[PDB]
Amino acid sequence: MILKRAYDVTPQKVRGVRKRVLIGLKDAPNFVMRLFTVEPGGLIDRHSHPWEHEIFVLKGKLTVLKEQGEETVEEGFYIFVEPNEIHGFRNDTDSEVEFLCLIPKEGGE
Amino acid sequence: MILKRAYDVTPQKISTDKVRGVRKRVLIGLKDAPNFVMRLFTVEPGGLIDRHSHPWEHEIFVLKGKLTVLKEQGEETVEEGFYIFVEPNEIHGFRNDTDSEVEFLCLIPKEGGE
Ligand SMILES: [Os+3]
Ligand SMILES: [Os+3]
Repeated sequence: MILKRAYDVTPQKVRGVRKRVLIGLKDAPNFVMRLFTVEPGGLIDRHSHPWEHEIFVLKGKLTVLKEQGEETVEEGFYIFVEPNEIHGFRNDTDSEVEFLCLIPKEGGE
Repeated sequence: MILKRAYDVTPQKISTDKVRGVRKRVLIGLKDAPNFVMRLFTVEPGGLIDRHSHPWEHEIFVLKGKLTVLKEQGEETVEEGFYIFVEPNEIHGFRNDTDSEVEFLCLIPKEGGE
């Protein structure tokens, strides 16, 4: 069993974005747990990949970029992104945003 | 795409010979997810998920409070902002020794169900 404070993990199309792989394929067989910290004004550009995302918003107000248009979510929201669905993320606030993001092994890390 | 408040998922009361004082939400389940499932557990004060094992892993992130983790031997407490990886077939359990509700995200591969 691994028990650890997330922030202590060294971080690894994006601006103003810290990506931590908390549980990677180093340890886990099937899927990966990442922690993303988006500074004010940070951006993950719209993209699409042939694997899903499962996300939980931990802190702040997150702009979710969609195929057309956008939606704002906040702490305590989850997000499912189907494989190949267009998605991006932006921090349109004065405050840090943080979310958990999990992908299956085919997405690598 | 699904974008929803986790608390809006109706929690199920979990009550077994090994679980007391626990509620569970399936946030992202097999209806949508091809590979793994996102659950949110709420442990009431004094609640217990006793030691057990299953042939799939857990990936956990603690959302709120102080979680007592029951290990193969002994116990360790973690808090909000900790993650936990439990290997397949590793003994593990959880207890809430505090006077407020504890919450954690818990993800399992689809072979574990929901
Ligand atoms: Os993506
Ligand atoms: Os378990």
